[PDB]
Amino acid sequence: VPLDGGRFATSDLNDLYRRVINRNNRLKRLLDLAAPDIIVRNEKRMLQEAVDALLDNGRRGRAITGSNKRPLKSLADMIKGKQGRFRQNLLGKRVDYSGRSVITVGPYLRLHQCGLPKKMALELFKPFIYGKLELRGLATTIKAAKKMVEREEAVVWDILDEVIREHPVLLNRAPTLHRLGIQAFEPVLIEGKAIQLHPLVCAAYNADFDGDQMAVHVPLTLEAQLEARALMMSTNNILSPANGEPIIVPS
Amino acid sequence: IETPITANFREGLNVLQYFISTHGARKGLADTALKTANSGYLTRRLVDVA
Amino acid sequence: GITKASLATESFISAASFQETTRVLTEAAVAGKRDELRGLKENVIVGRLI
Amino acid sequence: YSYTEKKRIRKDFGKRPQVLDVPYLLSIQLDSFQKFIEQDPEGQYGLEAAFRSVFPIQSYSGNSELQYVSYRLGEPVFDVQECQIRGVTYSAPLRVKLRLVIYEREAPEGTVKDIKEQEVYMGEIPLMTDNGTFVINGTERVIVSQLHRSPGVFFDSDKGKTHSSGKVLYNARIIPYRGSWLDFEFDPKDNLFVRIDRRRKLPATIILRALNYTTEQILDLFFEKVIFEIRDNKLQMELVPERLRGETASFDIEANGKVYVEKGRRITARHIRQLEKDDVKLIEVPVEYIAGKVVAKDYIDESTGELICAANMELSLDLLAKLSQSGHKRIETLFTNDLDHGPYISETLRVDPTNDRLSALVEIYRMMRPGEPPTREAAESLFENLFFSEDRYDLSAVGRMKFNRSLLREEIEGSGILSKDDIIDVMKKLIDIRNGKGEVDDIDHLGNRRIRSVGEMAENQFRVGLVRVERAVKERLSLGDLDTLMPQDMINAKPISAAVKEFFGSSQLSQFMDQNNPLSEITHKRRISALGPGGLTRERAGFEVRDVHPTHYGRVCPIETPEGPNIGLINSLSVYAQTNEYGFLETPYRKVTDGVVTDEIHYLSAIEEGNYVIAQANSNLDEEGHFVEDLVTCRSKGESSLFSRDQVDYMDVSTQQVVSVGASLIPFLEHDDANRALMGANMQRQAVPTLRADKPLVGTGMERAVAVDSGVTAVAKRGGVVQYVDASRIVIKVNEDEMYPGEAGIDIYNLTKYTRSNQNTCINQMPCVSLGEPVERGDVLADGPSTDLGELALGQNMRVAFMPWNGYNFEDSILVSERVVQEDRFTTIHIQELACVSRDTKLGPEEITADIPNVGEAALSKLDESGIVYIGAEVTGGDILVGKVTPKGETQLTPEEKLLRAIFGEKASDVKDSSLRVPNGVSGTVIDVQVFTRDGVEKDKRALEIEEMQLKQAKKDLSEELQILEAGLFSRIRAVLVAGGVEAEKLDKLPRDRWLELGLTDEEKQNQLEQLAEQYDELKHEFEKKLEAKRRKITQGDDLAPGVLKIVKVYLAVKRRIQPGDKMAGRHGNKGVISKINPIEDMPYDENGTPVDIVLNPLGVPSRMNIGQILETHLGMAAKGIGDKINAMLKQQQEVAKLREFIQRAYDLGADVRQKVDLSTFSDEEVMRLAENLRKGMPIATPVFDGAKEAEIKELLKLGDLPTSGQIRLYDGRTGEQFERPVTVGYMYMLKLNHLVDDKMHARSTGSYSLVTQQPLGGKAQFGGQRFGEMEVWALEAYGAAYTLQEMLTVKSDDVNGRTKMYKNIVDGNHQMEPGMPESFNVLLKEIRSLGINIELEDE
Amino acid sequence: RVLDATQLYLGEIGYSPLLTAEEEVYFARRALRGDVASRRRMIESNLRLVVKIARRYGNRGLALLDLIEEGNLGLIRAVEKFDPERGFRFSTYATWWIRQTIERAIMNQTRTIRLPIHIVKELNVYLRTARELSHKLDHEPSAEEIAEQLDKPVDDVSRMLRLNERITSVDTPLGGDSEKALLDILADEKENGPEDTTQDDDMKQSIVKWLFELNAKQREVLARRFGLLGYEAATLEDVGREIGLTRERVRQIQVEGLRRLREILQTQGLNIEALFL
DNA sequence: CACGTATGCTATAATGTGTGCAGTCTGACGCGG
DNA sequence: TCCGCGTCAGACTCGTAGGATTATAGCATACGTGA
RNA sequence: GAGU
Ligand SMILES: [Mg+2]
Ligand SMILES: [Mg+2]
Repeated sequence: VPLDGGRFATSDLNDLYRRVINRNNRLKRLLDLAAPDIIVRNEKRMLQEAVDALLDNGRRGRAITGSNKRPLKSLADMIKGKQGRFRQNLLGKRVDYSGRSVITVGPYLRLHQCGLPKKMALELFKPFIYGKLELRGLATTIKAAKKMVEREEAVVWDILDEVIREHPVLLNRAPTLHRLGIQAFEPVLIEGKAIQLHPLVCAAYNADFDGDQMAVHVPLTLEAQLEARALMMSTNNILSPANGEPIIVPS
Repeated sequence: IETPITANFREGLNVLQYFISTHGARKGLADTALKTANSGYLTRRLVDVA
Repeated sequence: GITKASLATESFISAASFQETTRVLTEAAVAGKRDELRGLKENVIVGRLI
Repeated sequence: YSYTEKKRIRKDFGKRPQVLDVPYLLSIQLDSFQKFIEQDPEGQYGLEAAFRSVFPIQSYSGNSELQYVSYRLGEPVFDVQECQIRGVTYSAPLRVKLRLVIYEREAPEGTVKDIKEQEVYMGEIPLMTDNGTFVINGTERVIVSQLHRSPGVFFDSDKGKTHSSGKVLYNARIIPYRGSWLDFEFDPKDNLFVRIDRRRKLPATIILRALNYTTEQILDLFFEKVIFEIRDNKLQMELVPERLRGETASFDIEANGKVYVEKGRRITARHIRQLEKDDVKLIEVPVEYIAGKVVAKDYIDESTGELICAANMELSLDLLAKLSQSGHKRIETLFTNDLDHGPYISETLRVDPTNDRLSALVEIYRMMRPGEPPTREAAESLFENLFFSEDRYDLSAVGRMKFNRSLLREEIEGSGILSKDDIIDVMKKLIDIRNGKGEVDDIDHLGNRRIRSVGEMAENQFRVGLVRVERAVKERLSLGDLDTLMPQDMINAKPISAAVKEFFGSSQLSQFMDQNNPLSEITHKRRISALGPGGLTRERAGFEVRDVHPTHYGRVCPIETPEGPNIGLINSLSVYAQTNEYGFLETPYRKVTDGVVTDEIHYLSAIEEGNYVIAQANSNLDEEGHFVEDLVTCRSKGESSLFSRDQVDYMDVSTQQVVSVGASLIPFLEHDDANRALMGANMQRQAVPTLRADKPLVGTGMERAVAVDSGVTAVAKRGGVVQYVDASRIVIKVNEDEMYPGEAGIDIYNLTKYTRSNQNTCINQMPCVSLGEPVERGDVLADGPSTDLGELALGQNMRVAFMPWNGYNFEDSILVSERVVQEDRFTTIHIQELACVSRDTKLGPEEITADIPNVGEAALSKLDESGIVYIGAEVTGGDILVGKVTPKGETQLTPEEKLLRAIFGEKASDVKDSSLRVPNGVSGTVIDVQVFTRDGVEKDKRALEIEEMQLKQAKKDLSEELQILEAGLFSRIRAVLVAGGVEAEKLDKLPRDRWLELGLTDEEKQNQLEQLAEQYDELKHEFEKKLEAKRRKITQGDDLAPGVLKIVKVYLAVKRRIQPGDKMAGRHGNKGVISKINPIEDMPYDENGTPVDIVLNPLGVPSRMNIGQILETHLGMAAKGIGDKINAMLKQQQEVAKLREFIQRAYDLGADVRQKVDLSTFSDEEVMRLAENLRKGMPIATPVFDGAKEAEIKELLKLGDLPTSGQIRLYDGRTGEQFERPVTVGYMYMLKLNHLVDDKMHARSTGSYSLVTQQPLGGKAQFGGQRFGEMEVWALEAYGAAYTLQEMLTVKSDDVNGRTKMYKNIVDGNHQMEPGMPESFNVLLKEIRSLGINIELEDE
Repeated sequence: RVLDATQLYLGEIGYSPLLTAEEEVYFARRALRGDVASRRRMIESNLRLVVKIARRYGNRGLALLDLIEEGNLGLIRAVEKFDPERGFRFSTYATWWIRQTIERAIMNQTRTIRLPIHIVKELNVYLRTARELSHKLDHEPSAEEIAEQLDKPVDDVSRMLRLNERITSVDTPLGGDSEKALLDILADEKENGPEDTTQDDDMKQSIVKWLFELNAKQREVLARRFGLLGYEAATLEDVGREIGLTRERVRQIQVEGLRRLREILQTQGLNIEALFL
């Protein structure tokens, strides 16, 4: 693919495929030309070296290197290990309708609540706001709905307020060691850019506000909303699954 | 160490007591950064088998 | 042991996704193994219902 | 005291007299690079060394050769300023004189054939700034010094490698600076082996055979002799008494006529001294004792001439008989012991498959080049080219030096190539260590860890460049004609320039300078790294190296290192520490002679230090006599105990020298746990400079040193009176005594104004002098961004109360008063840089026009005719900055766009829409715009207006230079003319243009007029060529990247005020996030009515054990108490006398105050200016370990009429009732860290998606989705939440059908799940089939 | 045992005998005349020359083994076109073919995007010019400085230096941390995301719904022209194929459908609102 | 035909690689002699 | 059956910055598509 | 480099 600056960028497989094709076609040539056998042999060794490099580079001997010194990433490498397909892109994913920010105390909150920044929530619930805007007839079309939310019009905040009521959001803290590392709350919109966390669940998250950050996820489907409210809600998940003990305790 | 720290934090440590404190402290901190990975690998193996 | 027990599951998608992936897929490819997808790992990978 | 100190004196509670002042803090960087460019004549250094090393080089034919004469650095085309604005490297051209000499092949060495000498350009080398940085591509970058294993020799041993045997195997390693590694090692069977570059293992004796050592000679080298005389019939043996030690006597030991030991009897000390004193030389022995002794030399039968026994062969009764009967009656055995003198080499010769020298060279050759057929030529060549060739092997001076001292030699300096002596000596010492005499070294010892500053590394890359060019040169010299070929036609600059740019650019050690703070800069430049090339890896690093080493004392900080995976490896240098000439770390120490402590100082290296006993600095001196107490606390051999006074050899110079610069700035560090202190010194570096530079009330004293030495403050080169103050510049007129007789003697410092930092913070210099003020040399003329009157000001002190409050300070959470926000004191300035690129594309050039399809006139209002936003214009997300678009081709317009454009009429234009607009949610004021145009593209009308600005501004700048310089210069001639013919007002009447014609008598003063006349004309022409240069650079169509026609850079400024989610901290490693900004009415307030600024949670103290923060608070309050009392006396206007009395009594409070400060010397006016500054609060210094004691702080509180407890009665702002008990209240100096919530908050519903995996991108800069990782997945699995999980795998991520369908369902209210298959799995399959494994889906 | 492909090949060539002038001529006479043995002996004997030359053309594009095969192909052409009757030696002649064949192959394979020999050779003369200029101008040479020296167009020089921009690998990580590379930031531009896809669905469904509210004849003359409801996007004159069969009446009714629809967008709340879009 | 792209030919004699780095990581578990 | 060499693993999210280099002669006749 |  072409970069903006007129440059190109390509996969290592293309360099490896080029190696294999050049040596293979040269072998076709040497066979049409009836070449002496020592030369035939060297080309067959070269072909095996290039195929081996293409399938699994650093396996048989020295991996074939780029100008950077670094060995070219082969097919096997794209399945293999942490950077491979399984671990990186398939058992764990980048996810839509996800945010993160600093957390801070919300001592006024009840156990089922969390302070959710207005700007953050406006963007996370974008399609829900557009759909409600068309039902009120405030927005003629989606482009008009988009421009209304960009302008952050006064009526849009009242709609946003309408949508987030009774809608659970997931808060997550790294690292996620046990299931309580994710809990659902009912969000409370706040002006200001930090998430407000309930004190008593600080224990489950191992969250202390020395600058900790947390991640926000919106359950979209009716199924997901009910999964969040019934299974994952903080009010519903008090006891440690490890020992029969209440994990929610004043500190 | 054969010679302990006779002083306390309100009293204030001297250069040698503080230098001696350092070793233990930094061993602790280095353990946090480095060992969390062996423990986590064990979590991973366990999860995978169950 | 945990590691070998996870690799002993009939599901080769689960086995390969854990570790040792080069060896797992050669063993499965030569046996002509068919994974009927009962496990959680396997369903998460194909993006289906747990 | 100095003039700037007369304005504000810091009260010092230190008690130890300072024998050594803090050195220049940026020593390392500047000395090192100075040595790299320093052209040394003999003792090659840096470039000079690089040329002498590679050159002179000759052709492969040997007839033609290139020799080096001399080099020069051209002066830099663009200065630091222009380089920073343009985005180019600040460098000098390298011009090298080189002489092509040619030999005749007919004459022997016909050197007088062709000699062609000329000066060739090869590359520009980056220059170091005044403050130890490089400007690369317009960005300040620092190359951090490195810490690596010193070349030389090293003896090591895995303590129980095989855990089964658990036997200690000793090894040696010879580490060169350049060449192959040479390893010697033991095996379990005690056989000595040799390996080169950890290759396949070889018997150690094989290498000796390569050096031409016969078996006989090898045994003669490592073993002693045991002599056997065969006399008459009985066997006799030559004795050394102290051989038969710790042994059992196997036979009856008797000599002349006295029986000493019986069979099976232990030979102790007593028997040995008895035998020695009796003078026993020969003893009769049994014939059967020889069975098992190893013969040393060969013996042949003189009669037959055949071998009776070869060397190293175990003797028997029959061999001995045959030896006697041939006529050998003096058998030489090898004295080999199993407890002391181990027979290692003896057993290794039996393992050695090789016989002679050639057999050994072949076997070595066969190791490193296995399979390839050996030749003798090849074997000899390879072995000589390993460790015996000038070219491929060099220990360096350091290597030979460390090598010789490790082998207990006398000679320091010598050959970089290994001699036969060297190898054998190393084997010998390894064997001594196996025997039990000698010890193995350790790598963590700073005697084995060397520091490599920039200049040596630049030198190394520069050598590589020269070596690569040398290949090209030899190859072109071979095929070249001798006559036509110029020397510069063979040299290429690209390879050298490429090696050096690759160092200052690709290298791990060359990184973006950390400059969000003066302290951050100065600490970053004094950083040491064990990483990068020739170093350890984060992955490769154990725990031993990381941990604090006894040798670190006074050299490296124990308390300064990142709490990352880089925890052991990155380290700040200690305060007084310095680089040894050879590169080892050294620390100053005060020499103690006869118990009397001299003021002579000695820097001791790591190795030297171990040998003496050093007293601690805390020892009480008897006023220049000796130690008061008869026991003194000292340390030697890296361990600490009591000693007598006369035993003490040295003493610590300063209390401070154990700690680094960063840590030295923590007051009451003595009362803080090392963990918290680490975090404290690390976070102090992240303190963002506020709008108002506020001095810290509770300091240490290092503040002044850091601020001045960092270079961010303008300091006076020469003392005198200030002629002209301005916001933009400062002119000082120099005093007659310092003022040179040549020039006018007026220094002009132009101050650097609101400019961008690397962290997007704001760098501004403010003038801190008044117009017409007398100034001392080396005083602060202007303050840098985080400095107040020459002291370091990283944040702001304020009124703090430690008490819980309604959970708004729960876990470190901080409750701050709106008052602080209102006073705008924590407010910060941020400068961002946006650029707009007009490129040349396939379709055509992009235009920077204001004429853009589909733009409101509201938007076009802020753009000028050219399409560039006006200076001063406020902008917010989506507003257009620079009107730039990219050309577009043909595009199937959808039927709806056909219809829509038919309604409106406005058809699409050629260029599309790619104008640079304000990033979403960032909002600021345009403070400046820069335009780069290439050479020959038609300029914007705006670019022309900007050139008019720069030209006329340049003209004004240079005009004011020549005007102030001419006024100052004639003002001197006027004074010279008065010395001789004084006619003051009479000379000034007729014009000043007709002045230099007037002379004086033929004296030194007539020659002074001539000097001033020559320089006046010098400046006259200099002004012309300077202005021509300025005008050329302003006209200069900047050379940009290929494809790019012009680039417009907008600089936005933003004023950010503190708010919840911002990160704040003290200097004791106490972090916190602001939770709430409280109204002033609600803040806890005292009986006097004054409200607190901050309420911190006391529950963050006892666990943390950072009690520094509490002492800082108590003393801070006391300081502010004195401040409030002076403030009260100034409001009343009592008088000079009374203020003077109180202030003297205050400065001279402490039990043993070091600093005495008499106010009787201060004039009345000087007193008033001091009190004026001290009213905000009296600045106090607590040196690190030599700080203020509780008694002193309580005494200071009593002078303030504040309580001994430092706890006060506080009242709830809301209720008005008092809190139940006294609360600790005072002033803690607090910092706003770079972690602003504005930079951290991020949110996304739907956006761009990744290229192959189709899942969303990462990161807020790419508008990224949060990673829901394996650990996060498992949580949903535990919960049983199946749809939430599926959702995150499919419609949220890859499933392309699913995401759009789901979006449409969400806008239609119906939250229906419509999933499919993630696109990454489809890819997986394709990747596995590309491997040639059939993976198919069997359907239902 | 040696399993290095290189060392094994070099061993093989080592043990074939070096030729004298008269041997070369005798073999080569029969070789041109077609002697299977003769060509083989000349080739196998002169392999060592190939390796000596391929060693001088190293560290550039391909590896040593790669160079050696193309070099061999050059030596083959030399043996095919050698003139024994000319007094000139074989080694001199072969040198040309091996250097030639190696250089030409290093120009087509060295670059991921294949540059034709013409572009490459042009570029090379610009480059060697630049080297001479840099050696007297201390500072590197500008595009115009090179163009000034050749008396040639600045665009010619700049276009050629543009082609010299070398590829970056997608998989090469950024920031010393082997974490995220170009692939991990480089977004799919061709395939746009669901906000834009769903906007187009809403736009297309809006106009389809507007035809239902417009005149039946106006909706059967406007939609089928643009290809909104029809199958093929016709023009003013082409709407005569359907039922219209008119030129004036089609043009009036197309625009009459547009005028009533423009007032439908002014009233719903777009018109100049959706003008910026 | 032309514009771009390719294939071709050179005649003193030349005839066995290296080359630039790697820095040593570690505890475990199989797999040929 | 035991030494030795090989291969395989080694927490989770967040940030920052963009990217480097070399060099391939010179000229004469073909090969392919649009006009 | 930020919280573990
Ligand atoms: Mg905490
Ligand atoms: Mg925390």
